[PDB]
Amino acid sequence: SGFRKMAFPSGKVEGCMVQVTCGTTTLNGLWLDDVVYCPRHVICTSEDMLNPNYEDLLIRKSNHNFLVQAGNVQLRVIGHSMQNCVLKLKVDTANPKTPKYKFVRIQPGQTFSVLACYNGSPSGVYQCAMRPNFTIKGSFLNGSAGSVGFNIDYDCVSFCYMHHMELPTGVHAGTDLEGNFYGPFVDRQTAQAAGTDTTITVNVLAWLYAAVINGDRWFLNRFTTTLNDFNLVAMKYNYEPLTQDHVDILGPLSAQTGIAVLDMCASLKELLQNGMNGRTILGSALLEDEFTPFDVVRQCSGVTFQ
Amino acid sequence: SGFRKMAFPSGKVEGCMVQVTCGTTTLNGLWLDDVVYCPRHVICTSEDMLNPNYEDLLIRKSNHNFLVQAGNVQLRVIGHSMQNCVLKLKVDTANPKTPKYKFVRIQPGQTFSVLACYNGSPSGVYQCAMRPNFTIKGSFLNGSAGSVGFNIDYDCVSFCYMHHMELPTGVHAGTDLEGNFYGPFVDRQTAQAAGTDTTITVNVLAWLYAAVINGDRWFLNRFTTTLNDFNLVAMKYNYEPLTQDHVDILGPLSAQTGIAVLDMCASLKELLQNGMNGRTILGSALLEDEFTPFDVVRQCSGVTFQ
Amino acid sequence: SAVLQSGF
Amino acid sequence: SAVLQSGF
Repeated sequence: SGFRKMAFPSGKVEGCMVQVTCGTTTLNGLWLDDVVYCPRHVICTSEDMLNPNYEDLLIRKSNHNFLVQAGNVQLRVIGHSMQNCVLKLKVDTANPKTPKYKFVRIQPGQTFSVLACYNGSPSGVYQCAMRPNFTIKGSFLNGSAGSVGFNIDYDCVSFCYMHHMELPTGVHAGTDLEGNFYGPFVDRQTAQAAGTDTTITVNVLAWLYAAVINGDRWFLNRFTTTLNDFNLVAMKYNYEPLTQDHVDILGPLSAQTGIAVLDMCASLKELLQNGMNGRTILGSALLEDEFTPFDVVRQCSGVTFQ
Repeated sequence: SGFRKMAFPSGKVEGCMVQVTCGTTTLNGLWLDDVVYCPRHVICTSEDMLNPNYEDLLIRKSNHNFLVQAGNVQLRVIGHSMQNCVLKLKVDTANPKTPKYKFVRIQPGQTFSVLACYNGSPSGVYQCAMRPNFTIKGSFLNGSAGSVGFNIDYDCVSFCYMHHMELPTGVHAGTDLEGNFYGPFVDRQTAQAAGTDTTITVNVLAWLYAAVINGDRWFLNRFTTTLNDFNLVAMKYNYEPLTQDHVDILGPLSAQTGIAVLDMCASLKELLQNGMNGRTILGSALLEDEFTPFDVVRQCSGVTFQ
Repeated sequence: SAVLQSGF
Repeated sequence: SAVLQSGF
């Protein structure tokens, strides 16, 4: 019993983190085989960051302008190129601790773990979700650019995020490992605004199923509802509308608990119209939307990784 | 900016976890140098667990009755002995991944990370606090006994907790790494009462300071109070009483934010009596008490580890 | 009762 | 504005 915001074990990722310095600007890099990946704004000074010309800035750089450190061992850069918003530094040493890995571009609503790093060293690990407006609610300071987000799938580490920047509302933006930003953001210090942060309804439902599994059942009622009537209510509270695909996805959790998906929707519909009456659910006083249905199964059935 | 329930990177601990099997009973062990530590109830069958006499159970146990697996590697047990509530398995191979480590006994209010494992394989990492009644509010299933809690300081992993059992109220209890229980619990399947859980007041105050650092200031009022007047209100809401030593620990956070501790106590007293009126603090609708003053400084200043 | 969380 | 979170 119990339910915590759980992160993946970070050991396979800690061994890939390096420090990348260009001039006076430092950030983190991801060392896979003989290539180091890092955000391209490492080549900016303070003066370049309002309107950087990355093509022109990169043509003035040579391999020796990049200082790459793995602990105390220095890695010499033997090649460099730009792929979208990511630099790829060819180094002379292949990382012996390179795990089996994949580069994946995730969708909003999916969760992953972030290994926050500074100066190539790990600071901490935590779990987050890609918000529907393509930001994440992270914990990042100056120096943390290049920290990565990941999922572990059996033996293969799936890299899905590399941190770049913070938006004026305290939320964060980054790219996939091919350099393409999540959302309409660009890597320059201009005024950029995030869209509406809607609540991920399918995740709230899965979290409510986690609550039942853990003995928290006070919110269950004998009512039922239709998808149409629930969605009319949910659009009023800035929840994402539910589709038949979401119903199918909650199938196994509904079957394990004996609560039909539309009965659980009726329960959620009542919690929106009446609030939580000062009560808590799984130790929370807010409806939690950063657990996917797979996250719940994985925690409540003890799924382990190699 | 941002504030997350952040765990320590787990890489150094993952390489110490092994599977321990005795008969049909399997759990996790901690392999450091040539010794494996595991909860002693691995020697029980399902029938022995209500009234186990561990001295009697050891009579028909030999070295070759313990099967110890470090993934694909098999470890031969060449000795065993019971030390308080843990077994120490002497194996023929010293762990080459042994980190620099210490055994520490933590006190109520301090926090640590837990690496939850099943069959000696990592499942996830999360951060928790030792409750004032010596339980932890974790996430554990059958088969997770032997998972360990730890802190990292500089280059040294500090082991403080080994998981044993779950209490009927859904909370968890374990030992330090010398085998001595946290709290008045014993390792048998009997009804056991824990003390009343109280809210860790100094931690709530540190988390309020973290809120101000990240720009949440709506709860700062014009009032101040005294230690006695605050503690009068605090004791009614099941808060630990604040002492002068707690005020001293919060000094640097108070100096950094420019908010005197007793002024922050006045803001907390109002949140207790009046609630949060639909607002949130650091994304939470409840007052969080699982961040120590040192945890806040660490996350908000980017402390890294080897 | 308390439950010892070994596996079988 | 957005802030690129490299360090100095």
